[PDB]
Amino acid sequence: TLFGGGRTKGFGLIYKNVDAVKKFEKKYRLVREGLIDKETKAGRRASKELKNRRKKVRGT
Amino acid sequence: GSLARAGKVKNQTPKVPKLDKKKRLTGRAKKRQLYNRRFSDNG
Amino acid sequence: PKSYRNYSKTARNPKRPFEKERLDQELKLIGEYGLKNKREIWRVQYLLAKIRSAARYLLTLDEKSSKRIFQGEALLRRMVRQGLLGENEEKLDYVLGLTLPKLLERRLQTKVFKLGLAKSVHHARVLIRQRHIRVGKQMVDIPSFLVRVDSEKHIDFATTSPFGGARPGRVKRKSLKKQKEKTEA
Amino acid sequence: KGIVVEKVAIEAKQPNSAYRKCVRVQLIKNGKKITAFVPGDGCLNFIDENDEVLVSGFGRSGHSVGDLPGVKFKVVKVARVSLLALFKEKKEKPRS
RNA sequence: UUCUGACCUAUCAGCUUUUGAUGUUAGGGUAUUGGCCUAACAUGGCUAUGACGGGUAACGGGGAAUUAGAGUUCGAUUCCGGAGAGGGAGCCUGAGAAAUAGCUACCACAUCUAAGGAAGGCAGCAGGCGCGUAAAUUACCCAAUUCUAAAGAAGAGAGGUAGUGACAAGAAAUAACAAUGCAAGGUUUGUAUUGGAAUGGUGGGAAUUUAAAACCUUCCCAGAGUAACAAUUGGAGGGCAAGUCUGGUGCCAGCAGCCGCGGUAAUUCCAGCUCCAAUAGCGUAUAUUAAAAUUGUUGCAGUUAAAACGCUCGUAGUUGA
Repeated sequence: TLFGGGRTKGFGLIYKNVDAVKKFEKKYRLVREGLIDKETKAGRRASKELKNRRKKVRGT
Repeated sequence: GSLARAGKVKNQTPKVPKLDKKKRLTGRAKKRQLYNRRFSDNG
Repeated sequence: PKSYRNYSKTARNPKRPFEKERLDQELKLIGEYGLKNKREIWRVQYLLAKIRSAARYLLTLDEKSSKRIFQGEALLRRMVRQGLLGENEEKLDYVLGLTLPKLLERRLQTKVFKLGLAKSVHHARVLIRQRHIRVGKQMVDIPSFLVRVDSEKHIDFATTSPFGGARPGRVKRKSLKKQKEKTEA
Repeated sequence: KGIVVEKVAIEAKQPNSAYRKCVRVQLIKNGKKITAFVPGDGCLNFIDENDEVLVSGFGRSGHSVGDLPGVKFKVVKVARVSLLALFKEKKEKPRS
């Protein structure tokens, strides 16, 4: 809005079709839109599990 | 040594309650009051 | 790493604290222009002093000197924009001639008090803080905004203020009166 | 930071008469004993005999100050509470 | 690798050359030049225009603070460059390493072990202990900024975003106003009675913002009168702006940067009252710059205050019709 209201500044995008929206925008922006839901929620404990792995220590 | 008479005067004196008073002004308001009391009416 | 955004002191503390003539003069200035602190005077004083220093340096340089004509004209044009120098004057010795009441006269609170709206300098200062003023197209709550000449023609009320005709009165009292009237009737 | 060893009573230079209450403290850093001044009349009994003082300079670098001969340092916080705060009015915590 | 540029110290004056110091020749070695290293031969090289030592609470510079102009102090710390990864040393791979989240050993520390052996290096980010005058979360996120890859799509405590944060820096409330009554002025200006307006702060909801949330901004509800929604800090002889006001103490307690104050009227203590300076900031300490033309080139002083060598010759130095 900016001080004292009655006015709002932003930034806009208009794509050729929905396919373009699928192509050239990233997931949070899609979530913000409402196209697709938020994915996997492991966070940086994912990193901890990754570092828990050591190659050919387990069969996988 | 002659140490332990220390704290004499503060212990001796009476103790007085500090009263109420109507809120001393802050800021602009205090400055305006000062301006009037020093400079305006006097004469 | 450390942020690259800059920052600076606005003001310089005055030296020689208790000098009577200066001290009484500062109080006198506060009395006229409604400033909260000696600090407000000091920032304005510092601002004037920088201008005076720049002008002094410029006037040492010779006439027709390329840097001098360019920078001097530019600084003077900036003074015209601020409303510090009139039309007839256009020379660096009137820049040196600039003086602290003349600068205070260009505060937005002062301008409002002069133009009307409020009935007191102090009234103007609270009116500005409580968001009633507008420079046209833009709203402001800062009483140390300085007025430029092309903006002196558009001081107004804020359109979202009571005096602008927004939410029109005291909600509490008007509702209480209306409820009592409905109950009573 | 140091610890109080002994409570001492320095007598003034000639033109004044008083017994000035001072505090001998051993700095933690270097094992150095020094005599330090304590402002405030109740403050001599605001330090215990094996307490922790926060000592500072005394307005003058190493120079002797006023009446006191030989005192270069000043106590400004005791039992990690401020001396002045305890003294002034009792605005902050007594000894525990 | 050329040139040129530095802090303090003469109670450090001769240093360097067998163990390469300086050169010549020839080699070896290097990615390449070279005492870089071997052999043979010269006997040089550097030094009061301060070598060789010692000190440094010394990484260098871009720069920082203070400056009228000279200056003086500061520069671990955003960028650039160097150096190092507990202390030393030696190595592999590869274009690039004498690499430290590569390796081998020693010393100094030190974890697991069934005692046979094994594993170790936070000055990455968190967090702990200790040291201390002295310093934040075992946070969330790879969205942006960028990097690395078999390069969109994966990773990144690089990095961003919050949390903690009175380190600094900017903006800015703590009322405003009209009536009367009183006050002073030639219908005025000031100030205690009243009494309707104005509004953040604040609580709630949103709108929005956002990696996600929170903040910001914006809107709608709520929502000040002792506007208790309560401004503090340090002062009031002089220096130095404000008390020969009121009580207590009575040379004691104490204050006091300094001069001094305190022995029965304390303009200085201890209070209270009043007043004053700055103000969401204000005190104190230590260091440092100005003030200091008290380090003096600009710009000091040397008859007597500090200071002309006992006297002359004279080499370097500086200066020269």
